[PDB]
Amino acid sequence: AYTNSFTRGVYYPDKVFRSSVLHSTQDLFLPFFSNVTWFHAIHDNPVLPFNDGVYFASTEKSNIIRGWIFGTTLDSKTQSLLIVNNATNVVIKVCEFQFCNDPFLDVNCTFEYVSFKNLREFVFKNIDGYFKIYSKHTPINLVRDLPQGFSALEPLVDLPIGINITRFQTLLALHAAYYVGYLQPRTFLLKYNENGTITDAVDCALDPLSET
Amino acid sequence: KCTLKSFTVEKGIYQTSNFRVQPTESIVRFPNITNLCPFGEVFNATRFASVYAWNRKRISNCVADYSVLYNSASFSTFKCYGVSPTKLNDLCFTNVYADSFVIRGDEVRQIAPGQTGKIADYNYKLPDDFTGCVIAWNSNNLDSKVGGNYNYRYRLFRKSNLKPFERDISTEIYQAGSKPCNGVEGFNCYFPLQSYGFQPTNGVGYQPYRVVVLSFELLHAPATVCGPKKSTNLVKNKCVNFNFNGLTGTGVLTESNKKFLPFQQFGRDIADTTDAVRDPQTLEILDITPCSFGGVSVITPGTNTSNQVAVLYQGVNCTEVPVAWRVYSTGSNVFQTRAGCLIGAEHVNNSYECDIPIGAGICASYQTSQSIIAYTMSLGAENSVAYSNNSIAIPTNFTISVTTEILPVSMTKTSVDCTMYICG
Amino acid sequence: TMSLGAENSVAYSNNSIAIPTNFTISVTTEILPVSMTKTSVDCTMYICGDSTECSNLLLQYGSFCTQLNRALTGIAVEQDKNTQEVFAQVKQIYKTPPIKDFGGFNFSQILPDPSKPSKRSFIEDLLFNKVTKFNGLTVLPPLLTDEMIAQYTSALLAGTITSGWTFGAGAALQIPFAMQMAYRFNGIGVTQNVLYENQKLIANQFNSAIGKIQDSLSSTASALGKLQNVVNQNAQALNTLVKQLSSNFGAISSVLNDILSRLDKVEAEVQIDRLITGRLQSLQTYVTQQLIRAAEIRASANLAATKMSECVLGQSKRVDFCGKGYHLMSFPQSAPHGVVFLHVTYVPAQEKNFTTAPAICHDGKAHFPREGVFVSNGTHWFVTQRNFYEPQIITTDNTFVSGNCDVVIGIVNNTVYDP
Amino acid sequence: SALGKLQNVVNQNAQALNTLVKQLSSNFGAISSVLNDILSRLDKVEAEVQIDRLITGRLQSLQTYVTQQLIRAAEIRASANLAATKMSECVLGQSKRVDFCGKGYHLMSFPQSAPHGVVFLHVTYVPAQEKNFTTAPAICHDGKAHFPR
Ligand SMILES: *[C@@H]1O[C@H](CO)[C@@H](O[C@@H]2O[C@H](CO)[C@@H](O)[C@H](O)[C@H]2NC(C)=O)[C@H](O)[C@H]1NC(C)=O
Ligand SMILES: *[C@@H]1O[C@H](CO)[C@@H](O[C@@H]2O[C@H](CO)[C@@H](O)[C@H](O)[C@H]2NC(C)=O)[C@H](O)[C@H]1NC(C)=O
Ligand SMILES: *[C@@H]1O[C@H](CO)[C@@H](O[C@@H]2O[C@H](CO)[C@@H](O)[C@H](O)[C@H]2NC(C)=O)[C@H](O)[C@H]1NC(C)=O
Ligand SMILES: *[C@@H]1O[C@H](CO)[C@@H](O[C@@H]2O[C@H](CO)[C@@H](O)[C@H](O)[C@H]2NC(C)=O)[C@H](O)[C@H]1NC(C)=O
Ligand SMILES: *[C@@H]1O[C@H](CO)[C@@H](O[C@@H]2O[C@H](CO)[C@@H](O)[C@H](O)[C@H]2NC(C)=O)[C@H](O)[C@H]1NC(C)=O
Ligand SMILES: *[C@@H]1O[C@H](CO)[C@@H](O)[C@H](O)[C@H]1NC(C)=O
Ligand SMILES: *[C@@H]1O[C@H](CO)[C@@H](O)[C@H](O)[C@H]1NC(C)=O
Ligand SMILES: *[C@@H]1O[C@H](CO)[C@@H](O)[C@H](O)[C@H]1NC(C)=O
Ligand SMILES: *[C@@H]1O[C@H](CO)[C@@H](O)[C@H](O)[C@H]1NC(C)=O
Ligand SMILES: *[C@@H]1O[C@H](CO)[C@@H](O)[C@H](O)[C@H]1NC(C)=O
Ligand SMILES: *[C@@H]1O[C@H](CO)[C@@H](O)[C@H](O)[C@H]1NC(C)=O
Ligand SMILES: *[C@@H]1O[C@H](CO)[C@@H](O)[C@H](O)[C@H]1NC(C)=O
Ligand SMILES: *[C@@H]1O[C@H](CO)[C@@H](O)[C@H](O)[C@H]1NC(C)=O
Ligand SMILES: *[C@@H]1O[C@H](CO)[C@@H](O)[C@H](O)[C@H]1NC(C)=O
Ligand SMILES: *[C@@H]1O[C@H](CO)[C@@H](O)[C@H](O)[C@H]1NC(C)=O
Ligand SMILES: *[C@@H]1O[C@H](CO)[C@@H](O)[C@H](O)[C@H]1NC(C)=O
Ligand SMILES: *[C@@H]1O[C@H](CO)[C@@H](O)[C@H](O)[C@H]1NC(C)=O
Repeated sequence: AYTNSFTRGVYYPDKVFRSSVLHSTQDLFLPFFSNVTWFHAIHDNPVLPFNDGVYFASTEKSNIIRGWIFGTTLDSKTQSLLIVNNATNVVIKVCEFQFCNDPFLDVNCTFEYVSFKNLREFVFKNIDGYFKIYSKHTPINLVRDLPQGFSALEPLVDLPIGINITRFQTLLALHAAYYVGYLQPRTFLLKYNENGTITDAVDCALDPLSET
Repeated sequence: KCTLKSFTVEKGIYQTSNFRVQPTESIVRFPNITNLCPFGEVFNATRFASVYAWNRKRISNCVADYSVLYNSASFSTFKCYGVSPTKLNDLCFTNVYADSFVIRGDEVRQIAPGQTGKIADYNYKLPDDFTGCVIAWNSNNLDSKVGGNYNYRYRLFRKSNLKPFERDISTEIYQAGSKPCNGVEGFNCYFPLQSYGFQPTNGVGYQPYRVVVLSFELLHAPATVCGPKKSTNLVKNKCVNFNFNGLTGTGVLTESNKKFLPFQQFGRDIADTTDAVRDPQTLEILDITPCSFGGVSVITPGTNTSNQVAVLYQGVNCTEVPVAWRVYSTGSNVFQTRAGCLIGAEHVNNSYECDIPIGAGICASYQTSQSIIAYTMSLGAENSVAYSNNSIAIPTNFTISVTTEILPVSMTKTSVDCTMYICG
Repeated sequence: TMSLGAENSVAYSNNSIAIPTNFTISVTTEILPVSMTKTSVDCTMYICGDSTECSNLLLQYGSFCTQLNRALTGIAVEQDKNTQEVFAQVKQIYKTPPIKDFGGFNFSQILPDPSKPSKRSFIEDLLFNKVTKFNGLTVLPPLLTDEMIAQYTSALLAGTITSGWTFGAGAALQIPFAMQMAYRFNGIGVTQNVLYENQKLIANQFNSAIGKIQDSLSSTASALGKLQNVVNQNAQALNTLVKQLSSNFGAISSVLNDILSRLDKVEAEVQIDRLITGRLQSLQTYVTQQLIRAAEIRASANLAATKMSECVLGQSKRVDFCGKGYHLMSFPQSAPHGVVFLHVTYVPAQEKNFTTAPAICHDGKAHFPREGVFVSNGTHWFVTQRNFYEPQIITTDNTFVSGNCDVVIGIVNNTVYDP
Repeated sequence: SALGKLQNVVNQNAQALNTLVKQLSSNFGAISSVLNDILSRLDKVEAEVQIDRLITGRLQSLQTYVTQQLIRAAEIRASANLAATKMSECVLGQSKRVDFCGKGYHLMSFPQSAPHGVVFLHVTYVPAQEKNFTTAPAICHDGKAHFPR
C-alpha cells in the first residue's frame, strides 16, 4: 500500500540561527513527491529495513503507538535501541532482550536515557555513530494521506550509541494511520525567514526547473 | 609624506591609513563544568586490551588538564596532528575518545594517518585527516610475562581490509583456501590471531608498548571536554576582545532579540559568518558586531603653501572616534558629515565652488587667519531667463575664441625578456 | 525558425514618387549608464583579519596590497568624473520661468515639482522608483548628490525650453517657444508655415506623447534593464568576493584564528600561507574584473556626454543619433547610476502616390525646382517640398533653368508661369 | 597643469616600471630576494624548492604588469581614435556637431604636436552684446500671412 510524500520531511540541518536568507546545503532528506508506504491501526506493524535513514509519521488521537525498536537483528545477543514513552516519561535504552518479543506493549542494556488529529512526524538517522532524532507535532484534518503542505522538524537528541541499525519496528499499546519513507543524499535550498524559521524548500534534483 | 615616498605633498585628499577601535577588555566565557577528566582510568588501568580487540572510551562533560599527560616523560611518543600539543590546555571540544591497547614497539609506526602494513590494513586504522594525539610508552615492566602474555594478538591476513576506527573481534579462520577451509587449516587456511610473545628479554621493538589515541570531536558545536579556564565578568555595548568556549574574536558584544530555538547556539550573517552567541553561563543571546574601523583620509593644501592639515575619518561617527593622533582627534573643532567625521577643518556656510572634494556635496579649501575651511559646494551661479511669449534677444556683436584641447595618442613602447627578468 | 519581419515590395518605377500628406510627432526614451558604485578595499584587513602574525607574513609579497589599493582608487575617482562629464556641462543654474504659456506645449511632467522633498520632476520619480560586507570592504558616496543631479537636469531643461541652442554656445537668449519649434522644423526641410498652420494639433500630439511615457514607465521594470544591470553586477561581484573568505585553498580551516589558536608558528605559517595565497589571488581577480567593467562604463559615459552636447544643447542632423525619425529636440531626466533622454522626433505619416519628372520643358528651355520636387495629379503639374505635400503652381520663382530640353532623360512638356 | 592629460601617461608608466623592478626585492617566502645567495648557500636538491618560490612570485608580478598595460593601452587607443576623428572632422573640415570641435560655433581648428599626444587650437565664433526686441511669428498685409526667408 502507498501514497505520495509531496513536500514533507524537512528538518533543521545544523545547530545554527540564520534569517532572511535562501541558504543551501547537502544532507540526507526525503525526496520530494516520492512514494511512502501506507499503514493503519488494525490487526499492521511489520519489521522494516532501516536503509540510510527513516522518515516516519503517524496520525493519532489516543497514543496507540508507544515506541520503537532498532538494530541489526533484535535478537537478545546484541545491545539494540529501544524507545518508549512510558506515559510519565520519554525513555530510551539499548537492550538486547526480547523481554517483550512482539511489537505488543502491555496495557545489561548498556546506554540509557530519560526525559488522527495529532500528526507526529519524525526523522531518524545515524551519523558519527550517533543516533539523531528530529520531530514535529501538528493538528491535521486530511484523512487518507500525509497533508500536502510544509513544516520543518526540530531536533531532539544526538545519542552516543554507535549501533549498526539495519532493521526497525514500531510498538503498540495492547490488551489512526502511519507512514514510512527513506532518506537520500540531496542538495536542498532552504528559506530561513526573518524569525529564522525554515518556511519553504527546493529539492534541487527533482526536475529541470528545480535545478534552475 | 611616507605614504607617498616624498618629502613634499601637493594639494589634495589622500588615503594614508585604516583606523580600528582597539579592544578595551578581554572576555572569556566557558562551559561551567568543574569535574576533572578520567585520565587515571585511561592511563593507569591494570591492562589495555589486545591490539585486534583494541578498547575505546568516551570522554565528556569534564575539565581536561592535558599538562598532566604532557609532563608524563614515560611517553616514548606523544605525537599530535591538527593541534600543537601544549594548545590542548585552552582549545576545547564537544567530546574526546580514547582508543587504547598494548602493541609490539616496532609496529608503533602504524599509529599515524596514511600508514600501511598488517595492523593498518587489518586491525587498527586512523583516518587520513586524523585530528588529535597518539601516545605510546614501553610497558615491558608490566605487559611482558616471560612470553606467557600471548593474549596480545593481531591479523596476519583476512581479505576484510580495515576502515578507520573499525572494531572487530572475529575468530574465524581465513577462508581463502586451496579448498574452502570450513574450520580446518591448510594453504591460506590459517587462524586469524597471530600473537606477540612478550618476554622481558625481547628486543626493544619486540617489547610491549602501551597505547592511547586521543581522537577529538573538535567542532563549533557545544563543547563539553575543556581545559581549565577562568570565566570573566561580562562587558556589553563596548569594543572588546572575547573568547566563548574556544571561539575567539573581537567586537562589540550587545543585547538582542534574535529568537534562537533552544537547539540554536550561534547566529550567522547572510554570508554565513558568526554574528551572535548564546552565553554559556547566562544563556542570553548576545548580538555581535566588529569593532569600528575606517580609512584615514588626510586633507591638505600643498606643503609649499602650508604645513597645516585636516583629517577625514571615513564612514565613522565623531562620537565613536573620541580617541586620545592626540591633537588631530580633539582638533579645536570637529564636524560630522554624510561622508564621515572631519577633524580640524573649519566649517563655513558660504558655498564657494568646490576645491578639494570630501564627498556628498562637501568640499575643503585653504582660506582666511589662514585655515582649512569646509563647506557645501555651489553647482555654479543662479540665472533666470526673461522668457515672455513675444520677447526675443539677438546678439549685436561677437568674439572669436581660440580654445585649447589636449589628447594622449600613444604610450612608451617597451619589452621584457621574461627569462632575464625572472631568472637573472 | 525566427521571422526577420514582414516582407514588402516597394512600387518603384522610372516615374513614380510617394509624398507624405501628413505627419506625427513621437517621443522615444533612451537610457544610458554613467557611474557605478564606488567601492574600496583594504587588502591587509581583508586577507589577515587583524592577525599581526598573518600581517607580517603578507609583507613577503611586497608591493601587492598598495597597488591593489591604488587600482581601486583609480576606478572610484573616475565615477565622480563621469558624472561631471555628463551633467555639469551647463555653466549656470538657469531656473524655469513662472508663466507656462509655451504655445500650448505642456512640460509639467518633466519640469521639477516644488511639492517634492528632493526637487525632481514627476517622471524622474518613476525612474527613481523602478530601479531596485564589513570585512575591510567599504562603499563611498558620489561627490554630486542625487538632489544636485536633479538641479542640473532642471537647469538643462529650463535653458532648452526658454532659449533653444543659444545657451550652449553663448549666453541664454529668450525666444517664444512656438518660434523655437518653427526653427527646429526648418532644420529638417519642412517649411516653417507647416508648424504655424498646425500648432494646436502639434501641441496636442506632443502633450499626448509625453502622457504615454508615464504609462510606459508604469508598465514594466524591464525598460530600465541597462541601469538595473549596473546594480546587479557590482552586488554580484562583491558577494562573490565576500563568500571567497570562507574557501579553504587547502588550509585546515578558512577561519584564520583556528590556525592561530590550534597550531604553533612552525605548523601554522604554512597553513596561513595557503589562505594568503588564496585570498590574494581572489582579490586580484576582483580588481581585474572591476578595471574591465570600469572601461565598459567609461565608453557609456562618453556616449552619454556626446548625446547631451549634440542633442539637448542643439539639434542633431545625424540619422538615428537622437531618436528614430527626423530629430527635433531632446529633454534629459536624471536616474540612479545614469541618464534618460526623451528624444522628440517628426515622422511623416500618410503616403500618397504621384507621377513625377526630373525636369519640365516650356520655352524650349529645361526648368528644374529650386527646392522640392515636380509632381502631377494626372492633369496638372505642381511643385512641393520633399517631406509634406503642399502643391504650388510652377513659376519662374520656384524654378531655375539650364539649357535646351534634349539632354535630360524623361523631361516633360508643361507651361511654367511668369508672374 | 594644463598638460596633466599627457604628463599623467608618463607618470603612470614610470610608476608601473618602478613597481615592476622593485618586486625583484621581495622574498615571496624564499630565504633571500637575491638568487645568487641561494646558489652560493645551498645544495641543488634544496635550492630547487627555494627558487620555485622566487619564480612563482616574480611571474605573478610580471603577469600583473602585462595585464595592466593591456587595459591601459586600450584607454589610450580610445583617445587616439578620438584624436584621429577630431583631426578629420575639425581640421580637414568644419563641424555641425555641437561642442565637438571646441565650445561655441565651430569655424576652424589647427593641430600642434606634443609628447605622447596632440593639441588642437579650436577657433570658434561666440555671440555677444544682446539687445531685446518685440517679435511675432508672421506678418499680415492684404490679409495674406507672410513668413520670413
Ligand atoms: C551490520 O549488520 C549487518 C546485518 O544486519 C551485517 O551484514 C550481514 O552479516 C551476515 C552475518 O552476520 C552476513 O551473512 C550477510 O551477508 C551480511 N549482509 C550483507 C548485505 O552482506 C554487517 O556485517 C554489520 N556490520 C557491522 C560493522 O556490524
Ligand atoms: C493628420 O493626422 C491626424 C491624426 O494623427 C489628424 O488629426 C485628427 O483629425 C480629426 C479630424 O479630421 C480629429 O477628430 C482628431 O481629434 C485629430 N487628432 C488629434 C490628435 O487632434 C489630422 O486631421 C490629419 N491632418 C490632415 C490634414 O488630414
Ligand atoms: C499640463 O498637463 C498636466 C497633466 O500632464 C495637467 O494636469 C492636470 O490638471 C487638472 C486641473 O487642471 C487636474 O484635474 C489633473 O488631475 C491633472 N493631471 C494629473 C496627472 O495630475 C495640467 O492641467 C496641464 N496644464 C496646462 C496649463 O496645460
Ligand atoms: C488636378 O488638380 C487641379 C487643381 O486642384 C484640378 O483643377 C481644378 O479642378 C476644379 C474641379 O475639381 C476646377 O473647378 C478648376 O477650374 C480646376 N483648376 C484649373 C487651374 O484647371 C484638377 O481637376 C485635378 N485633376 C485631377 C484628375 O484630380
Ligand atoms: C514637347 O513639345 C514639343 C513642341 O513644343 C514637341 O516637339 C515636336 O516633336 C515632333 C516629334 O518629334 C516634331 O515633329 C516637331 O517638329 C517638334 N516641334 C518642335 C517645335 O520641336 C515634343 O515632341 C514634345 N514632347 C513630349 C514628350 O511631349
Ligand atoms: C507510487 O506507487 C504507485 C502504486 O500505488 C505506482 O503506481 C506509482 O508508479 C508510484 N509513483 C511513481 C512516481 O512512480
Ligand atoms: C516511567 O519510568 C520512570 C523511571 O524512569 C518511572 O519512575 C515511572 O514510574 C515509569 N512510569 C510508568 C507508567 O511505567
Ligand atoms: C552483556 O552485554 C555484553 C556486551 O555489552 C556482553 O559481552 C555480555 O555477554 C552480555 N551479557 C548477557 C547476560 O547477555
Ligand atoms: C516573528 O514572530 C513573531 C512572534 O514571535 C510574530 O508576531 C511576527 O509577525 C513574526 N515576524 C515576521 C517578520 O515573520
Ligand atoms: C598514574 O599513577 C601514578 C602513581 O603510580 C601517579 O603518580 C600518576 O599521576 C597517575 N597518572 C594518571 C594519568 O592518573
Ligand atoms: C556557573 O557556575 C557559577 C559558579 O562558578 C554559578 O554562580 C552559576 O550559577 C553557574 N551557572 C550555570 C548556568 O551553571
Ligand atoms: C608654491 O610656491 C610658489 C612660489 O614659491 C607659488 O608660485 C605656487 O603657486 C605655490 N604652489 C602651491 C601648490 O603651493
Ligand atoms: C552619531 O552618534 C550619536 C550618538 O553617539 C547619534 O545621536 C547621532 O545620530 C549619530 N549621527 C550620525 C550621522 O551617525
Ligand atoms: C551657518 O548656518 C546655521 C544655520 O543653517 C547657523 O546656525 C550658523 O550660525 C551659521 N554660521 C555661520 C558662520 O554663518
Ligand atoms: C501606388 O500605385 C501603385 C499602382 O500599381 C500601387 O501598387 C501602390 O499600392 C500605390 N501606393 C500608394 C502609396 O498609394
Ligand atoms: C519608363 O518606363 C516605361 C516602362 O516601364 C517606358 O515605357 C518608358 O519609355 C520609360 N521612360 C523613361 C523616361 O525612362
Ligand atoms: C529685456 O527686457 C526685459 C524687460 O522686463 C528685462 O527683464 C531683460 O533683463 C532685458 N534684457 C536685456 C538683454 O536687456
